[PDB]
Amino acid sequence: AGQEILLVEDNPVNQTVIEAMLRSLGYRVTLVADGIQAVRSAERQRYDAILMDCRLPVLDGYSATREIRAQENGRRVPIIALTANALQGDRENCLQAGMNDYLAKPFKRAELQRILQRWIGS
Ligand SMILES: [Mg+2]
Repeated sequence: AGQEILLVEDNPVNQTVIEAMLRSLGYRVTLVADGIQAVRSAERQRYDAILMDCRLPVLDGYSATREIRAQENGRRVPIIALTANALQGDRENCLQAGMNDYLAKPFKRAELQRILQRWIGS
């Protein structure tokens, strides 16, 4: 039916907007809203890619990404950070966690399309 994307996003409107962009591109989307849920979803299913928002409740993007990279198949899954502060706080935290790439919010549907193809076809 389509490639499987884990979208890790805590903000309700970004959840709506980014899930809609992904479903418009033909992806199957699993949405989770915090780092704890990201680590469990990744432990239990192979995803084609994970979109990891940097700032999350419970467990942040840095910690979730570290924990996924320590799992047997999270070791290799493409993880693309979503950053709204690619300019300071996130460069000095989330973006050092083991990301393949990052999107800067606010981003375009075409940018999302471009970055997923880059990694799912890498
Ligand atoms: Mg956030």
